[PDB]
Order: sequence, then structure tokens, then C-alpha cells
Amino acid sequence: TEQGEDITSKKDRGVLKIVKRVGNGEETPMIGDKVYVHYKGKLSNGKKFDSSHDRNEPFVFSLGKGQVIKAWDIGVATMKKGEICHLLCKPEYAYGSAGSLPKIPSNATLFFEIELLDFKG
Ligand SMILES: COc1ccc(OCCN2C[C@H]([C@H](O)CO)[C@H]3CCC[C@@H](C2=O)N3S(=O)(=O)c2cc(Cl)cc(Cl)c2)cc1OC
Repeated sequence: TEQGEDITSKKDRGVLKIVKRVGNGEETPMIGDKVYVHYKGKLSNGKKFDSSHDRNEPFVFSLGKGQVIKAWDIGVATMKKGEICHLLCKPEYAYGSAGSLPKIPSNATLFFEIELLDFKG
């Protein structure tokens, strides 16, 4: 609980969550919903590797369909509309030992700030 709440089903500390702003939303998105988020991702050296804010449009994906790294299918499923959270995503829940060059190094813990903007069934 020092670095956040373990939200993994295994309780292996692989995805840790800190709420930054509570959503006024009531339900989480459901599997298959189209979800709309803003995010900023940083490496452990503090370097921003990507941000939807920098494109001035949301990132959109279907929840729970393996369209994104595991940490996101887990983390976004816990969020309510309007919520902002920080997610610490160990490599086993992200890009693993390979990484994804050039932007993601090998064995990289990823640090996301995610805002849940909307979702639609
Ligand atoms: C089922 O397993 C995966 C499914 C998809 C995977 O990567 C592509 C999807 N993706 C990329 C998006 C953006 O489209 C990239 O600009 C982005 C947001 C959603 C989470 C994650 C992300 O999951 N990434 S990212 O911020 O971790 C990311 C940014 C950049 Cl610049 C490069 C890469 Cl490789 C990842 C990766 C997966 O496993 C490693």
C-alpha cells in the first residue's frame, strides 16, 4: 500500500493503483465497452514516452479484449467516469523483457496517469 493498491487477481504487486481524483461516475466500464481515456506514460527515469494529451484527442479501445497491455485491461476496468488514477505497471503486465523499441526499454516498469473520460456499451 506504499506504492498503491494491488489490483491484480494474483496479488503479485504487478499493477498498483493510486486514485488522484475520484470519479463522480457510479459504474465501471464493462467488458466490450468502448472506453475513452486521456493518459500520460513515463519511464522510471521520468521520461515521458507517450501521451494522448499531446495528440489533443482521446485514446479509444474496447475493454477486456486484449487490445492493450494487461495492466490497462486490469486498471481501466476499476475506474469510474471522471476518475484520474496513477498506475504502476510492472513489465510482466506491460512489454516484458523485450520491451518495444524505440520508446519502451527492456524490463520497463511503466507509470501511467489515466483519466477515464467516457465509455459506451
Ligand atoms: C495483448 O497484449 C498487448 C496488446 C497491445 C499492446 O500494445 C499496443 C497497444 N498499446 C499502445 C497504445 C498507443 O496506441 C501507443 O501510442 C498505448 C496506450 C494504451 C497502452 C499501451 C498499449 O497497450 N500503449 S503505451 O502508452 O504503453 C505505448 C506507447 C508507445 Cl509510444 C509505444 C508503445 Cl509500444 C506503447 C501490447 C500488448 O502486450 C505487450
